[PDB]
Amino acid sequence: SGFRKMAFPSGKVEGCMVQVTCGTTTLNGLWLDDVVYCPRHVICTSEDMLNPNYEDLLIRKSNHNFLVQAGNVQLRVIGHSMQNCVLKLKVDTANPKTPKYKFVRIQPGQTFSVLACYNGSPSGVYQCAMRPNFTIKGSFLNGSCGSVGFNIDYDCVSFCYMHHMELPTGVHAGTDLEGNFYGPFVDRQTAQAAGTDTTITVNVLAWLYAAVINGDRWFLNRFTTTLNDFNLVAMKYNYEPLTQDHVDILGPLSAQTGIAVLDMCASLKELLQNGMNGRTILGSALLEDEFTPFDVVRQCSGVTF
Amino acid sequence: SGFRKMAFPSGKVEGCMVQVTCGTTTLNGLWLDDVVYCPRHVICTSEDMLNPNYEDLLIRKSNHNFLVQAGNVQLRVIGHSMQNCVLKLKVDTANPKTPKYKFVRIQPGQTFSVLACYNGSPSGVYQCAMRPNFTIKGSFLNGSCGSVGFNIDYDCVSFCYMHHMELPTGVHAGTDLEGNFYGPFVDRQTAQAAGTDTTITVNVLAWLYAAVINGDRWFLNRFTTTLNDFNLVAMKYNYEPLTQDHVDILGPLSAQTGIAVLDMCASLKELLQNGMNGRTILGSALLEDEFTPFDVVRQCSGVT
Ligand SMILES: O=C(Nc1ccc(N(Cc2ccsc2)C(=O)Cn2nnc3ccccc32)cc1)C1CC1
Ligand SMILES: O=C(Nc1ccc(N(Cc2ccsc2)C(=O)Cn2nnc3ccccc32)cc1)C1CC1
Repeated sequence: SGFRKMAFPSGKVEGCMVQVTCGTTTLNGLWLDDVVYCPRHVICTSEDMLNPNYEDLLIRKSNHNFLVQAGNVQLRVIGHSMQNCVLKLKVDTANPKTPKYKFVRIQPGQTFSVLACYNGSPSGVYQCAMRPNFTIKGSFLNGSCGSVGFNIDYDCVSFCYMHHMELPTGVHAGTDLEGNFYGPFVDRQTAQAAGTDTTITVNVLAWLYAAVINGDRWFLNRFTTTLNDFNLVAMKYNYEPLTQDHVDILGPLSAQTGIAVLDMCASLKELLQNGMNGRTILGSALLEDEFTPFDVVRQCSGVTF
Repeated sequence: SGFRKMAFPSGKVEGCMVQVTCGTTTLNGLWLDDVVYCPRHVICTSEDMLNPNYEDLLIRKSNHNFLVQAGNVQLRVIGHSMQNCVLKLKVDTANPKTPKYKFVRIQPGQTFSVLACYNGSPSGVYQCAMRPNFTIKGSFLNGSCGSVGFNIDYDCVSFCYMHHMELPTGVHAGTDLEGNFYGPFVDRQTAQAAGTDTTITVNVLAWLYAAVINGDRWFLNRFTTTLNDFNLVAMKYNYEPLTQDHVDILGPLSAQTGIAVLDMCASLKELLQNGMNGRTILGSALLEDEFTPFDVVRQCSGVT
């Protein structure tokens, strides 16, 4: 038993991280087969970032301006191109450690593991949810750009995130592995507002079920509610509306615990209206929303990879 | 910026995880050079676990009773011995993915990453602290035994923990890699009291520094205190005493923020005496004690 924010084992992704230097800037790249993917702002100087013309900046670059190093072995770049906001450097050698992999664009509220990297070397791994406003609350210092987020399915690494930038508010934004930003953000150093961030309601309910499975039951009650009625109070507290799709997703945790989904909503309704009254749930004094229902099932069932 | 609970990359350790079976039981083993390390209760039946005689049980076993699988490469066992609560299976093949490594016995309050494994396959990785009463609050299901905890410095894996059991309270206990339990626990299915647990004061202070580095300043006050005054309050609130060694280890964080250690103690004393008033620090409504000063320095500096 026990419940912890758990990241996927990072070994498959560690062997794909390289260092990409383009004169002034060094960040991280992903080496899959004979292509290195990295944020295209590697080609910007400091002052370029205010209003970069990326097509013009790319045209002034030659392959020899791209120093790619895997370990203390330099990779010979034989071409460069640009897919949306991701640079793609063609290299002379395919990565022998290339795992089976997919590129995937995740949805708000889904989670993934971040392998935080500096100078191409992995530094640590942690779990992250894509917020409803398409930001993530990670831990990223200068030079962390190009770090990637991923999920693992047995043997297949599904890459879903590449880190590009920290907003002035200190939250983080990036792209899928096709270079498309999550959310409305752009890769230029301008002030950019993230929309209103809401709480991932379906993830809070999944975590409450995690709590019951692990022995925390005090918040359970004997009250009913409809989906519509729960949503009327959820919006007051800046919770995402709960849909029938979410109820269906939570089905298996309902069955394992014998607590109907709408009964668990009635328990959350009372937690939002009356607070915790100084009590904790799974060692936390706040309602946690960065566990998906699949996250809980996996951690309380022990799936391996 | 930002501040997260962060595990070490697990790749070097993934390459050492193997599956160990002995008749009934299957659990995880750690394969370094030509030795596989695993909990000795792999040789128990469930009837055995109430009061196992490990000496006698081991005598009934031969090398060929031990099934060791690395992927599905089958390792041949050519020797076995018991060291404290750990079995050492000598195998005919050195692990070619053996990293540079050390065996280390950590101190209460220190942190480490856990690679939770089942049937020898990695499932997930997360960061844990060794509580002052020598339990850990992990996530372990049946079959996770033999999962290991470790820190990584540059290229060297320091193994500090192997998981053996869940106590009736739902907390977890285990050994160093020489088979010595942390705390008073023994590997039998009996009710066993862990001590009174306490909050790791030096870790809370390091985490308050992390908050100031990340912009949280509301808890900084105009008071100060002394080491002795603070420690009087620490004891009333079941916090570990604060020593000069702890002050020294906080020195680098004090230098970066310009907040002297005893001024941060005065902030914490105020938080303990008046509570947090429903406010948050770094996304938490509780005082967080599972970051060491080194954890904070490393995450706020980018060590790889
Ligand atoms: O490129 C260069 N500098 C250079 C400067 C700023 C940036 N920016 C703004 C920006 C605007 C659109 S995208 C990126 C970042 O947010 C980089 N970032 N990301 N995570 C960070 C966490 C902490 C600190 C910085 C972090 C990107 C690049 C040349 C070396 C001079
Ligand atoms: O009985 C067998 N194995 C076997 C069973 C139980 C156990 N025990 C008690 C015990 C007391 C001193 S040592 C071991 C554990 O706590 C194992 N544990 N650890 N983490 C767990 C998290 C959730 C559930 C169980 C967990 C240890 C070994 C043979 C295979 C049939």
